[PDB]
Amino acid sequence: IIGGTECKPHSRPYMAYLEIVTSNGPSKFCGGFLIRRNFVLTAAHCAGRSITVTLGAHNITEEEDTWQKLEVIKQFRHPKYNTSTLHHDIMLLKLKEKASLTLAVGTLPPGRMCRVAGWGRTGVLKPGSDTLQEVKLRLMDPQACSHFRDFDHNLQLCVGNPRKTKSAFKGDSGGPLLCAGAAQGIVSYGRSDAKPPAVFTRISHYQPWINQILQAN
Ligand SMILES: *[C@@H]1O[C@H](CO)[C@@H](O)[C@H](O)[C@H]1NC(C)=O
Ligand SMILES: O=C1Cc2ccc(Cl)cc2N1
Ligand SMILES: [Zn+2]
Repeated sequence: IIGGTECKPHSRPYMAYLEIVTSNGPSKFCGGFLIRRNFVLTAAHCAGRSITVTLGAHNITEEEDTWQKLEVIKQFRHPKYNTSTLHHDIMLLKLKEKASLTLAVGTLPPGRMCRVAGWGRTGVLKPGSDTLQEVKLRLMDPQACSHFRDFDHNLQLCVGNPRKTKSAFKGDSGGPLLCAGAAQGIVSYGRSDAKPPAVFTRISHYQPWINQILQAN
C-alpha cells in the first residue's frame, strides 16, 4: 500500500495474508479476504502450486495467538481468467478446515471514497510491509482508466485519483476494496510506476460465479 497508514491491529479481521508456492521460484505473497469460515476470496493471478493462508495477522513477522495459519485444500480460479487481457482476475480458496471465529478473525458478509488494505510494498522500490497498511482511494469514472487498453467498465473498477500518490501495489493483489464497509472490488493491477488509477475486479459482476462455487463445494 502506497501513501497509507498502518491499520489498528486486527481492525480488519477478515484480512488474509497469502503465501503462494510455485515450482520454479521462491514464494510469492498476496492479500485476500475471508468470506466464509472456509472460503477466502483473492485474485486469479495469485494462483500457484500450493497456498498457505494466515488469518489474524497484523505484523506478519511476529507470531501471535491471533494467528491462524490455514492450509488451502483447493484453488478455484475463474475459468476465463486471461493472462493477456487480465480479465476476470478472481479466485476462491477453499480452506482445509473452517477458521475459528475470534476477535481478530471473522468473515466479511464515481467520486465516492473506498478503502483498501494490504501487506504489499509501500513504494515502487520498497519491500513489502511488515504490518497491515490501508489507504483511502477515490472511485473514478471509467475514462480515467482508458489507457489500460483492456480495462472494461462492466468487469472492473477504476480506482485512485491521479493527482494523489495513494495506491495499492505489488503484494496487495487479491485484497478487498471496501466502500461503506462492503467489498466492492479486488486489487488486480496497475502501472509499474504506481501512478494511479489502478484496476480492481468488480465483485458484483462475478457474484453468480462466486455463489456457484460456494454451493458446489
Ligand atoms: C514488526 O516486528 C518485528 C519484530 O518481530 C520488528 O522488528 C518490526 O520493527 C515490527 N514492525 C512494527 C512496525 O511493528
Ligand atoms: O493497485 C495495484 C496493484 C498492483 C500490482 C502490481 C503493479 Cl505493477 C501495480 C499495481 N497496482
Ligand atoms: Zn495482536
